[PDB]
Amino acid sequence: SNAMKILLRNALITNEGKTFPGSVMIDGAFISRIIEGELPADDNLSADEVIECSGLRLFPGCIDDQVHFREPGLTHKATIASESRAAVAGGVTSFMDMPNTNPPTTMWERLLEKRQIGADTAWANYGFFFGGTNDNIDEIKRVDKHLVPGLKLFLGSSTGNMLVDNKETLEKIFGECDLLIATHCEKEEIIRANKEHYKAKYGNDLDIHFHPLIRSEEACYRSSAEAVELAERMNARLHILHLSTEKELSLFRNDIPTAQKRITSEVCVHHLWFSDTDYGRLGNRIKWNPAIKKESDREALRAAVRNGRIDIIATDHAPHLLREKEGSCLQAASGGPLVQHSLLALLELCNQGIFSIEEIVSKTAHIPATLFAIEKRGYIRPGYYADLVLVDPSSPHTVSADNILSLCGWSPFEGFTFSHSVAYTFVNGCLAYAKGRLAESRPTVHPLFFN
Ligand SMILES: C[As](C)(=O)[O-]
Ligand SMILES: C[As](C)(=O)[O-]
Ligand SMILES: [Cl-]
Ligand SMILES: [Zn+2]
Ligand SMILES: [Zn+2]
Repeated sequence: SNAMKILLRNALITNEGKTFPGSVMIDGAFISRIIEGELPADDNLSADEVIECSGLRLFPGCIDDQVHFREPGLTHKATIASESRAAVAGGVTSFMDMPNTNPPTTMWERLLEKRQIGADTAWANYGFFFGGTNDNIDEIKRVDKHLVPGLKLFLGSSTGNMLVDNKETLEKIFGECDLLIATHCEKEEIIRANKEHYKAKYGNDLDIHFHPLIRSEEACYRSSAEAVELAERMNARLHILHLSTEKELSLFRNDIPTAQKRITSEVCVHHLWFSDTDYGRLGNRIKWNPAIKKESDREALRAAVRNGRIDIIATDHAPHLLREKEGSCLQAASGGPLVQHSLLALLELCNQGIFSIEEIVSKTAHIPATLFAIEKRGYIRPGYYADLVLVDPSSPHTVSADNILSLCGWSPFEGFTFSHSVAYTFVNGCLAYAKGRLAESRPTVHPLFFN
C-alpha cells in the first residue's frame, strides 16, 4: 500500500473534456488534490515524494471492459498475473475478465474463486463478468450485482455449453434477470451458410481473406438487431460488445447521453486500427471474432466514437500461443493480445487527428466507469483512487520480442514504432510501472465495486 503524499508535478492533465497544465497530489491510495497551472520552481506542496512530469501527459488509468486472461484452465496462453502486468505497462489500471475460462464463470463459486485469484495475483484492479448458459438461470438470479459488472452472453462464436442459442432461455434471461447484459453478437446460422458457400466454391484451405466473408457483416448485424429487439421488448439493459461494422451503428443512438441509454455499445482498438487491407501483411495475427472488416467500417466506427453512437473503447485482449494461431481461417484461433499497446495506438490516432485526447480519455476511463457504475475510479477527482497513467508524447516505443510482456510472447503491433510511450502507471497510488520496467513489488489492488 502507498502511505506517502506523492506529487505528480507539472504534467499536462486531461480530464473531463479539458486538457490543462497541472499537478496532482496523491495521498495514500487516493487523489487528494488537483492543482491547476505550473508550480513555481521551489514549490512541492510539502510532498513526501515528487515525480517531475514536465513534458508528460497525465490521464486516469484506462478501464478495460473486456479481457480474457485465460485463468483458470487455459494458463499455457496467459494468466491473470502475466496479463495484468502487461495491462499496467499499457496504462490500463482496471480490467473486466470474461467468463469463457475452464471452468467457465457460470456459478457463484467460480466468481468468488476468480476474485481470490485477483486478490492474490493481479497487478491491476479486477472484475469478472458472470456467464449465462442455456441452463444456469437460477445462478444468474443469485448474483450479487455489486460484485460483477454484469452478465456476459455469447450469442455466437462460442460452442455448445457457452453458446446461448435457446430462444426460451434468451427471452427468460432478458425478461427476468435484473442486470446489465453484455453480448457477443454473431449469427451462427448465417456464418454456416457462408462457410458452405465458400468451402464448396473454393475448397478446404481457405486463408485469412475468407474470414470477414464467412463471419460476415450480415451475421453481425442480424444477431445485434435481434438482441436489440429483445432488449426493447423487455426494457432490458443491453451492452453490445466489439462492434465491427458500419451497418450495426444504425441500431444505436447518439441523441442522449450514455448514462440514459438502455442499449449501449463498445468498440475495441483493433477494429479502430486495422482493416482487411492489413490481412495480406499480418495474416492470422489479426484474426479476431468479430472479423476485422472494410476500411469503410473502420472509418464509420472512428466517426461513431467521435459522435457518441459508440459508448466506450476496450481491447478484447485475448492471448493464444502462436502454435494456436497457425493454419486456415477454419483452423487458426481468433484473438490476440493488445493491452500493452492499445493506449499507444489510440494516442497515435490522436496525432493524426482521428480522435482528440479528450475523447480517448472519456472513452477509455470516464465512460466505462459511468456505464458500469464503478465506484471511485475513472476520473481525476479528489477522493477517487489514484489509478493514473503518465505518457511521454516525445519518446517513441518500438514493439519487439524483447519488450512484449504478454505470456504468449507476440503482438499484432510487432515491429511498429509508436510516437508515445508509457512513462509511469499508478494503481491505487502505488507505482506499478516506470520507465519500461514493472515495479519490484505488486501494487495494492482491489475488486472493482459496482453501484
Ligand atoms: C522551472 As522547474 C525547477 O519547476 O522545472
Ligand atoms: C472470446 As469469443 C468465444 O466471444 O470470440
Ligand atoms: Cl499487444
Ligand atoms: Zn466476443
Ligand atoms: Zn471478448
